[PDB]
Amino acid sequence: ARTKQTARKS
Amino acid sequence: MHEDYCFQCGDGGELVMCDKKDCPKAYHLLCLNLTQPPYGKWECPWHQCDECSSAAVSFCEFCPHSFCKDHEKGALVPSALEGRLCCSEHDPMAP
Ligand SMILES: [Zn+2]
Ligand SMILES: [Zn+2]
Ligand SMILES: [Zn+2]
Ligand SMILES: [Zn+2]
Repeated sequence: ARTKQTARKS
Repeated sequence: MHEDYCFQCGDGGELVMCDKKDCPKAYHLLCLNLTQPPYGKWECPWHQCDECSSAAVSFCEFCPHSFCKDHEKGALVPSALEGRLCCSEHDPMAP
């Protein structure tokens, strides 16, 4: 499976 | 075409992406009780009934809860957001 990196909130 | 937040907890970060056709859901490894991404094509937990091993036929649109025909009664109600179905973990007025 592929992963991606996204921004965390707060 | 995958979401930017974990469908289980709602936060961003490192997300593993579902491989099932037309599914945009993505999840933290930690939220899946995993140490590394599953090897090869992966089907996310949304497609399995919460209460048995059967494939889901009705879905919460706000978390990975979902239900087969045997377990769907009373499990989901329409929400204020376009009528999208929500499970009992959400306030239908503000899902
Ligand atoms: Zn998460
Ligand atoms: Zn999926
Ligand atoms: Zn079931
Ligand atoms: Zn839900």
